[PDB]
Amino acid sequence: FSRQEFFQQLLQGCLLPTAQQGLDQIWLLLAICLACRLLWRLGLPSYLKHASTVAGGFFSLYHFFQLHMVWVVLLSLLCYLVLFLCRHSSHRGVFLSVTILIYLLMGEMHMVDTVTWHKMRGAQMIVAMKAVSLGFDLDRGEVGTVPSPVEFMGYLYFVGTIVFGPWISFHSYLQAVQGRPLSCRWLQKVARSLALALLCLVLSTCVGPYLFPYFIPLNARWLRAYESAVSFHFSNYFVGFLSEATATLAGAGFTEEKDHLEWDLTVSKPLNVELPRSMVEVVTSWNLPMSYWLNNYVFKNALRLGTFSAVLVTYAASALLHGFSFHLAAVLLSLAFITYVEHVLRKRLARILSACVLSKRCPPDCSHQHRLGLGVRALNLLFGALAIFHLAYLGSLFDVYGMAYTVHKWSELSWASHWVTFGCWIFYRLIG
Amino acid sequence: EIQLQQSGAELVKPGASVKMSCKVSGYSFTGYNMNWVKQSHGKSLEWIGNINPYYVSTNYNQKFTGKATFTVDRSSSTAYMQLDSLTSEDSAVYYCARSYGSSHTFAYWGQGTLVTVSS
Amino acid sequence: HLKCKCHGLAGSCEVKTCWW
Amino acid sequence: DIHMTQSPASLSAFVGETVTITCRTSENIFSYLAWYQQKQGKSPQLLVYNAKTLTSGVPSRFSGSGSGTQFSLKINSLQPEDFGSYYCQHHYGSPYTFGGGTKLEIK
Ligand SMILES: [Zn+2]
Repeated sequence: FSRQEFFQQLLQGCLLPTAQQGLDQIWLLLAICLACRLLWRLGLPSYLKHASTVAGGFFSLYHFFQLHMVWVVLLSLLCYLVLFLCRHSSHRGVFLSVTILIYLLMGEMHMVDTVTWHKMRGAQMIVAMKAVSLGFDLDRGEVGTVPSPVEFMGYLYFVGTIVFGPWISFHSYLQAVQGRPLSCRWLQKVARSLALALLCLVLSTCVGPYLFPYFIPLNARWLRAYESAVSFHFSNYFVGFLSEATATLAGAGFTEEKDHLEWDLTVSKPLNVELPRSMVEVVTSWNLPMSYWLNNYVFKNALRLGTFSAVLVTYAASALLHGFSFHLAAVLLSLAFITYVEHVLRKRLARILSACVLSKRCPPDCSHQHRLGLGVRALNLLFGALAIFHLAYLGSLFDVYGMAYTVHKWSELSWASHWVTFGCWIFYRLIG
Repeated sequence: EIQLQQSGAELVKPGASVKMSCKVSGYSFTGYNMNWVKQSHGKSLEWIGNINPYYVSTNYNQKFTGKATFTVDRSSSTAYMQLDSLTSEDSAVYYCARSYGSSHTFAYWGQGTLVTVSS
Repeated sequence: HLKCKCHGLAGSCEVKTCWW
Repeated sequence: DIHMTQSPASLSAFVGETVTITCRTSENIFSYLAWYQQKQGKSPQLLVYNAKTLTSGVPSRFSGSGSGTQFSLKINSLQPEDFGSYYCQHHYGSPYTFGGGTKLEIK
C-alpha cells in the first residue's frame, strides 16, 4: 500500500464520499433551521414561533433518531413536570438536577439498548443542560418568571441547538425568537462556519488517521496515539463548527451590545487545543459553551467545599451528563487530576521564580520578574509538550467502551501519563 | 399573614457603615429570594439585589455592587444588608421585598429603614 | 476494506461517514 | 439594560372617573411587567403581574393590558383608596428596573 497508491485514491475515494455523506445527512437540518429563521421574520405571535420550533425540533429528532426520540420527548415532558411542580420553590436547580440524574441513571440501567443510548447521548445532554440552566437561572434571579409550557418546549426543542447545537441560555433563545435582520454578517458567519465544519470533517476522516506514515515521511504506539487524538479532536471541531453554523442559521448566537450586532458564537477553538499552553486552556477551549455551563453552574454552586472538591464534583457532573460509561469517566477524572496538578505546579513555579509560567498568560499588571526571555519561553514550550503528550495519551482510546479495552490501551502505552501526573504532584510537594 | 418586620431608622456620619435587618416571619425563610429595594426621597424605586436563602448566592445590581452586601442568618431567619462608605446621596429608604414565588415580582414588602447621612 | 467513523457530540454516532 | 418610560408623571381625576397609565419599555419584555401601588407613606403593593394577571385581594376595577414594549393599566371607577403612586416594573430578568411613577391625585 504505497504512499503514491494511497494518494492516487485519497482525493476521490475519501474526500468526495465523506463530504457528500456529511451534506446528505445535515442538509435537512440546515433547511429546517433556515425555514425557522425565515419564518421568525414575518412577525407572527410569540407562541406561534415557539410552536413552530417545537414542530421543527420534533421533525429533526425524528430524522436523526428514527423512533427512539421518545426518550428525549419523555425527558422534556419530565423536566417540565418537575419545573411546574416546584415552580414556586427556590430549589428549582437541585430538583431538576436530581430528576435529570435519576433519569440518566435509570436509562443506563438497561432502560434502552446501549447503541441507541450512545446515539442519543448528545441530544439528552443538551436537553438536560438546558433544563438545569433554566432552573438555576430562575433560582438565582437572572430569569424573571417561569416559562409557559410552549416557551419551555420551544426552548428545549430549539431547532438550531437540538441535535448538535450547543447549550444556549434561555434568554439567548428568547432573543433568537425576537429575531434580528438577515444582514450580510449573518450569512458570512453561517457560510464560514459550514466551510470550516466540512474542512474539519474531511480532515478528521481522511488526513488524521493517515498522516504519520504518508503525510509525514516519519514512520509505533505513540504515533498512533497522536493520530487517534488528532482525528478525534478534528471530529469534535467539525461537530462544533456545524453546531455553531446551525445555531447562527436558526437565529441564535449573537451578542447585541451598544446597538452593535456581532454574530460571534464560538463553540471550539482549534488553535488553543492543538497547540496548547496548559491543560486548563485545553479544557476551556475544547467546548466553550459546555465549559461555561459546567464552570458557572456546577463550580459556582460547589465552590463552598474547597477548590479541589469543587473541581472534582465539576468533573463528576461532567461525566454524569454523558451518562455513566467507562472511557468517558476515567478520561474525565484523569483530566481533573491533570489540570489540577498542572495548574498547581505552574502556580508554585511562578511563585518560587516570580516568572510568567502561569497556566494562563499573565495580565499586564503582574509583578513577575521574567515577562520574557528564554527561560519562560522554554518552560512554556515544555509544559505545552506535556499537554500534547497528555492529550495524545487520553485520545489514544479513539483508535481507528470496555474497561478491559481502556486498561489494554493505557497498558500498551505504559501508563506514562498517570506516572507523569504523579511525578509532577510529588515535585510540587517537594518544592512548596 | 406574612410579615417582614424590619429594623429601625438610622442616622450615621458619612463614610461609616450600616447593617440593616429584615426579620422574616410567616413562611419558610429559605424558600424564596429576598429582594432588596432602595427608594430615594420621593423618587423612583431601585432594585439593589437579591439573596437566595437556600444556597447563599447573591445577585447585585451593577450600580450597587461594592456598595451593598447581603448576608442571611437562617437560624433566626433574618436577612441583612450592609452599606459601605456611605455618601450624601444614599439618604433614602431601603425595603426588603420577598420574591413572589415563580415570578420575580415583590409580593410582600417590609416597612422601610430611613437611612440619613449628615454631620 | 471499509471502516465507519461516527461523529457526534462528545462521542456519539449522530452522523457517520464510512469510506473505502 | 431595560429602561421603563412611564407616562403621565402626574394625573388628576375625580371619584368614579376612568384613568389609564402607560409604561413604554425601551426593549421587548414579552409581557413581563408588574404594577405596584405605593400610597402616601406606605410601602408598595403588587397589583398586577405578567401585565394581565391580578393578585389575590386587588379588586376587579384594576385591569392590566398591553404586550411587547407598550403596556397600560386601566383603572375604572376611581375609589378614594385608589389614589397614590403607581410604579411599573419589568420582571424579564436581572437587573429589574422600575418606572418613573405616576402620582394619581384627586381633584
Ligand atoms: Zn506575568
